This record gives sequence, structure tokens and C-alpha cells, in this order.
Amino acid sequence: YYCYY
Amino acid sequence: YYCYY
Ligand SMILES: *[C@@H]1O[C@H](CO)[C@H](O)[C@H](O)[C@H]1O
Ligand SMILES: *[C@@H]1O[C@H](CO)[C@H](O)[C@H](O)[C@H]1O
Repeated sequence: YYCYY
Repeated sequence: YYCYY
């Protein structure tokens, strides 16, 4: 999965 | 923050 910060 | 699964 991937996350934006 | 938000994550794509
Ligand atoms: C997340 O955003 C970037 C641009 O910041 C890019 O379009 C990636 O493909 C996306 O997953
Ligand atoms: C994550 O992706 C969705 C896809 O429908 C949408 O562009 C949201 O604005 C983005 O944050």
C-alpha cells in the first residue's frame, strides 16, 4: 500500500 | 495523511 504525507 | 489500499 502507499500513503501521502 | 491518507493511504491507498
Ligand atoms: C501520487 O501522486 C503522485 C504525484 O504527486 C503520482 O501521481 C502518483 O502516481 C500518485 O500515486
Ligand atoms: C485518491 O484517489 C481518488 C481516486 O478517485 C481521488 O482522486 C482522490 O482525490 C485521491 O486523493
